[PDB]
Amino acid sequence: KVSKVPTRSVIPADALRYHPRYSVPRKMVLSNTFNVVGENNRYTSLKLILEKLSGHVGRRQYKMLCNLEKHYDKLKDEGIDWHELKWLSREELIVLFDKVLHLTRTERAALLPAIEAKVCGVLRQTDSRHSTVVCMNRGNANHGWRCGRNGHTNDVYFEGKAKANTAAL
Amino acid sequence: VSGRVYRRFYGDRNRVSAHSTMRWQHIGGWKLLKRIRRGSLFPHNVPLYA
Amino acid sequence: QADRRTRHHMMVDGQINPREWFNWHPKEYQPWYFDRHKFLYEQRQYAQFHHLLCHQVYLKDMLHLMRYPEPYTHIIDCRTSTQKMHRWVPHSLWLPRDEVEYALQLSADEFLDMYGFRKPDKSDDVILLSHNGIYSEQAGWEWKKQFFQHVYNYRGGTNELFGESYSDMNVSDVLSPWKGPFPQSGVFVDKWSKRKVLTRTGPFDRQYEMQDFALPDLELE
Amino acid sequence: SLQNPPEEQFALPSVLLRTLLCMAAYHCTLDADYFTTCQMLFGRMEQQQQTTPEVLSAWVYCCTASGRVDEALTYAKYMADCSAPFDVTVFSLMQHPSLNPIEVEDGSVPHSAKGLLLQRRLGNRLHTAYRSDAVAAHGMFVYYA
Amino acid sequence: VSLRTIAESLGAAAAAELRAEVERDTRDGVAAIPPLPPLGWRVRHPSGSNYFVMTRTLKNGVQSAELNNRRYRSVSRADVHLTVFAPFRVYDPSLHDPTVDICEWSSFDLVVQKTVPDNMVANKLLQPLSCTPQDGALSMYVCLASVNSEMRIRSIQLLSMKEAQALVEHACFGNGEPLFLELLRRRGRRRPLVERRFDDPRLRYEEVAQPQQVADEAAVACSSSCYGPYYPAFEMLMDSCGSAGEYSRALCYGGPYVSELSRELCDALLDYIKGDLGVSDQLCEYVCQMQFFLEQEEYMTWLGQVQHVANAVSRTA
Amino acid sequence: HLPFNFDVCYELGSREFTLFSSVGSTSVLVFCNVSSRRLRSVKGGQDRSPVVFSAFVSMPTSGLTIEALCCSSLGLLVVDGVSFHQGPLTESMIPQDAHPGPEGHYQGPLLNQRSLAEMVVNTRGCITSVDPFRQQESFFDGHVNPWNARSLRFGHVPVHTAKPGFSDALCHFLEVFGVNDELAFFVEDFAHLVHREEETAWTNVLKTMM
Amino acid sequence: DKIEKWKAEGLLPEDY
Amino acid sequence: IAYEDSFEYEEYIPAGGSPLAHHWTEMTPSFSYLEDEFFG
Amino acid sequence: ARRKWGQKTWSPTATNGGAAPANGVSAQEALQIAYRPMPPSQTVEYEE
Amino acid sequence: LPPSDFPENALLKCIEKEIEDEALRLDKEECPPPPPTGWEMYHAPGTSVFYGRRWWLPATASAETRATPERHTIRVQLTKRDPSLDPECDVRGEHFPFSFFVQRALGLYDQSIEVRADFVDGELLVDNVVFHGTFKTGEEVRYNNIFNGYPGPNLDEAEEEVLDGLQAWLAERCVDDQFGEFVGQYSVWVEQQEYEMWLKRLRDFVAA
Amino acid sequence: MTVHGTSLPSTYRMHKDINKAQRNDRKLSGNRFKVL
Ligand SMILES: [Zn+2]
Repeated sequence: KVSKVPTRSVIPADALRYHPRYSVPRKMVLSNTFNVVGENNRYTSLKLILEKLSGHVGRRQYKMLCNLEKHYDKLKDEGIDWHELKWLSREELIVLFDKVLHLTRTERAALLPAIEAKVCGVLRQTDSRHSTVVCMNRGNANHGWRCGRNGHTNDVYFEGKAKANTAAL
Repeated sequence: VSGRVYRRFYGDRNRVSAHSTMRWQHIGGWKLLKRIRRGSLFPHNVPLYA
Repeated sequence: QADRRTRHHMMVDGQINPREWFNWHPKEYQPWYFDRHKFLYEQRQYAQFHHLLCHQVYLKDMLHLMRYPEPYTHIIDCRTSTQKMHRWVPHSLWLPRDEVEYALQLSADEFLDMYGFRKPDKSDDVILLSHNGIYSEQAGWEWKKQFFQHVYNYRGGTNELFGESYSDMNVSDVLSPWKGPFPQSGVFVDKWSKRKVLTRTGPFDRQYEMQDFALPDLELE
Repeated sequence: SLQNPPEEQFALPSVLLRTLLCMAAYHCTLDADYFTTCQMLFGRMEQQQQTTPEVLSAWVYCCTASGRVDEALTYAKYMADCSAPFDVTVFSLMQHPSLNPIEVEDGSVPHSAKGLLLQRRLGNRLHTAYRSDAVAAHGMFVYYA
Repeated sequence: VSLRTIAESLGAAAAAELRAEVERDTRDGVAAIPPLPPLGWRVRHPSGSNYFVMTRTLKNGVQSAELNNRRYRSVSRADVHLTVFAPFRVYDPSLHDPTVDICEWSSFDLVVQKTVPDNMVANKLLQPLSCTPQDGALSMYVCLASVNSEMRIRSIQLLSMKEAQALVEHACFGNGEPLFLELLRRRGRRRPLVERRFDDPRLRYEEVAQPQQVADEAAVACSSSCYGPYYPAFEMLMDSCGSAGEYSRALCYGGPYVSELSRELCDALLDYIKGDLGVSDQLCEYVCQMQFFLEQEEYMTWLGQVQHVANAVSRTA
Repeated sequence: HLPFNFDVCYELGSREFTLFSSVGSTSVLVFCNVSSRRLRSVKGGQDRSPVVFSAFVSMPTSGLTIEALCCSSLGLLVVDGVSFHQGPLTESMIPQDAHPGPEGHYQGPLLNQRSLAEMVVNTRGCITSVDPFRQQESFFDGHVNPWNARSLRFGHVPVHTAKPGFSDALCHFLEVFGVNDELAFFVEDFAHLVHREEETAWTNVLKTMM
Repeated sequence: DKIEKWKAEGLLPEDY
Repeated sequence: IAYEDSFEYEEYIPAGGSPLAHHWTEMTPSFSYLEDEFFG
Repeated sequence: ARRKWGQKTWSPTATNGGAAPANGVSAQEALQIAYRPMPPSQTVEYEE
Repeated sequence: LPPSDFPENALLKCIEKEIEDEALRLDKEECPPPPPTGWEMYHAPGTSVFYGRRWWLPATASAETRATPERHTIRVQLTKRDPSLDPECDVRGEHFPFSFFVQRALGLYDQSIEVRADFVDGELLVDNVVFHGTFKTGEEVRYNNIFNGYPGPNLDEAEEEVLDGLQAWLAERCVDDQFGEFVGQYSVWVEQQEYEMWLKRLRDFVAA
Repeated sequence: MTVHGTSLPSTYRMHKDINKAQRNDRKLSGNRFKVL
């Protein structure tokens, strides 16, 4: 007898990913600072998205010329969040970009793909304790632009932690 | 199958709950499976790990 | 300008294939101290010539030799471009840098015929100047190639004496971004080693270290 | 073991390339049929290193030393149309058809450095009023003489 | 009042960008030397264009090429006309698909034609010569590519006036192709752009109008040939610049998919194009350099046109 | 909502609408080709092709015509490329009725790194597969065949990506000719209006056929 | 001289 | 011709699928069009 | 002939030690491996 | 072929080898594959597009006086693939795209209903229904663009009454999974006959 | 700090920062079909 190796006809491209043990990687739970959503915890998803939009991009490591990290401090001083940035309308973004942020026309062009897709600012769990993984799925208006998948339901700021509790913040 | 049962609560989405440790160790069958030997029943509604 | 992409074929490894062929391995290279603030020949890549560096004469020594000169302390200008020299350092003689390796090969009579001044003796003090002290440093290395026992360099000669803002215009040859380098076009090595040399871990503006061997860390897990 | 960025890691200094091509031209003086490989060598160097007036003047000396008259002068005219100065050390070594340049930069022959300085200053004087092609043609004439 | 200060801020920045662009490529006063083409090639780049065309004519066939002539010393046929069209289309597929380990993909087309002269006596009338423009005008269109400075063939097409006559008259049951007939109904000429001559140095000053003379030698010989009214259909078929010529060559066969051919035919085709025909990896690596250099030359004219537009507005407003 | 001086021209059956403006001797022409496959939502959140149009700014005092490759996203405007053509607005320069403009000319440098910022989001690009002959089956279509699309630079990514401070002045220079964010909010809303009227007319024609 | 070349080639036109 | 009587089963070449490009039989240089001029 | 991806044509065995006989190769068999069909326009042959 | 006169002996002898083993093989058929009834197959010898053509008469109810005859036309373009992206890019899947014109009673893109289908993995995948010419809605909607005409939405997103009415319109026209198998068979024979002509035409060019 | 010149939290931060590209770039969407 010669048993055939069980394969599939249609396989998603996520299953083509590499693991050194050819197994499922560990998903370590996030640190105890993310247990309560506070002002120290609110803008860590906004910081990593602006960090990735300014760093090197691709296999050839194309450096993004516009530095969007300089606008992180003035965004958190106004008290606006990445999840609160997706709730702003079109007229509220022209007021935010021109008056407060003073975003130039090329810095506005590098940030707009992150706002056009409505990226869910949820810290994904990873193999390490310090996670720099944000869920890049497109959000829907029924689930608060959180993409509604893997437990990101309308208030979830961090994967594995509690909701937003908007009465406090 | 080979199942594991913990004493403390660890939910499927987040760890917050309204139970104590004594509450959940009576809920999640930890006292049960600690005092139960082979041949007896174990609930399917209790979550099993690994 | 405008951030030209470079025609080198360096690339970061993907997320699908395993890491293989560990007889070449790129890693990130970070030294201990910054060297970009230093003098050009005091940097990291010129450390082996550290004993070849000429002793420094300073501004106050140059002013004292302007006021009170010595008969055998020869001040020698090593600037090459005649369009960029506008003033005369006192008691100086013109020996441009690009001729120095020929100039010290002459006899004393041929030195006098080809430069108009006498050849300095090998025990005489020689003091060299340039705009920044770079042409004078290479000229001091050429003067120390011959058996000249006392050779000194005034770093930042003309730009500190006359207060100018000039430079020796050293190119520091860097390939144009259309020039494709050697290891992409060539069958000099096998395909696995060619793919593993051309890979790098991170952006290609920083420095990297190439490992010739690696063994697996069996004691971690 | 130390890998710089590849725009500066795989760039040789122009003194090194000029010395290599001048050794090649001395060998083409000794044996002209080397020239074909030198052409292949040039066919890699211009594609890998930077095309400077130093290596172009060294390639003009390479074509001259092989007996190739027309393409050497035409490369000189191409340098003159590109406003590139002919290198004075290549102009002095072209009119010295001995003295392979490794021992000239080493300096094992102490004499005739006055001749080298005279030819370098004559090249500078000729370049002050003329283009690179006239200086190269003068060097070709003196080399073949 | 704001139109003057906006057009003057742009015209000052474009003059500042054009100033900072020249001094980057300038080394010790002399500007950046263009990369040298291989032996015998004459490159023409039109001003304000996206492409550059280089030609090469091998007299007495293949045996006068570069590789077949080098030998060891100190111990007829029809002429070949080469043409390498090279657009500025260069991209990397590792951005869109990270699984592909390709750093650079640059496409350029090679058109090789043959022409019988009157001096060959040996094999004149033993068979009708199919490469002649009087008999078919058979020409080989080799679509090439450069995958990390390695020349790979994309397609080898054999086009004559026959399949140009077939597409215009009887590509359907009784008619031609409805899109190929419509594309020939909208054919407007391009305005004359002044071309720049980045030739081989040895052939830079010998003859200037030689790629123009061999282009009009074949155009006379094909338009007054055995196939007369189908030459405008063949000009658009052999037109390498645009989307109408790419659709026209896609209506033809397109050659066999080369990785499915035998390994003996794959190496013999590469031995013919690289070794025998002269279209080499040196020529392939030069095209990747010349696509980079002439893109830099077209960026400076773009900076000169931003300044020229912004100065014409501020003096008007 | 509509800009100040812009006439719309849209005939049912073609997925194109063209806006024209004229102040003084200068003429502004905006051409758009609406995608038939799928276009992104006006809210943006949840195959989703962006709304890409072109703007032709003709100025006979300068002697050149400015073609601006623009992309409207969330009602706002980004500008991807700027090229210059000789003379005034000729009829052949506009890609109406599926005949393209001038071919084989320099397209221009990258004014913004929007296409590099979309791959951080992992938004699907215009290039679906690596094989260009795979996407050349639907030839003469900008959205499904990017290798012959004028708005997508024929698949070519240029060498120079222009300086931010320099190309900020270029985006401010075009906003005075009516290439502001107010036009892109209308083109975003009119492309969603064409995409409904084209799909409704194609359906009702298909009902009477069968 | 580059701006001199583009006016002679026609890349920088005059008033229409 | 069955699989067990094949040349590929004489070595360890599999029956169907991707060709083993690094196998020594696929690395062996073939010139069959010149075979009649050498072995005839 | 032309090959297809995933489709191979099976060929019979010569039944002489496989493709490479591990036991040995005689002089007349190795004579054909000696004068192997290389293309003679790019081949140099030499004997001493 | 003397090597002094002909330096291309590595290619001319290899292509003379490839003429014979493409003819000496017994797996190829000399006859074309037999088409279904009514279909007439045209193919120009130089191109890579072959045409199918048949006439047809629909099922017309007794309330109508006359049944108008139709004009069914098949247009198949041969698939192209790039070998320069191999072995880096994956193997492109073999599929057979074709076009199916329907004209009521004179060209291809005037008053014609055009439907594009893909034969992949033994089944038909209908993609788009493209209209050409002035049609009736419910007004008159004209589709006079032949290159960039509006092809309609993809049928994965289309409405359910549009889908089942189209497949009932397609199964009545005898366009189904067995018809797409013949297009996969005829295009293999066409590409095989073009390849032997490509090998014949290449030997005349290289040897000249 | 004496022998190795750094500390373990800074060491973990440097280890996380030296390999940022080959840890995560995309989410690798799409579907792979069987070609045989
Ligand atoms: Zn999410």
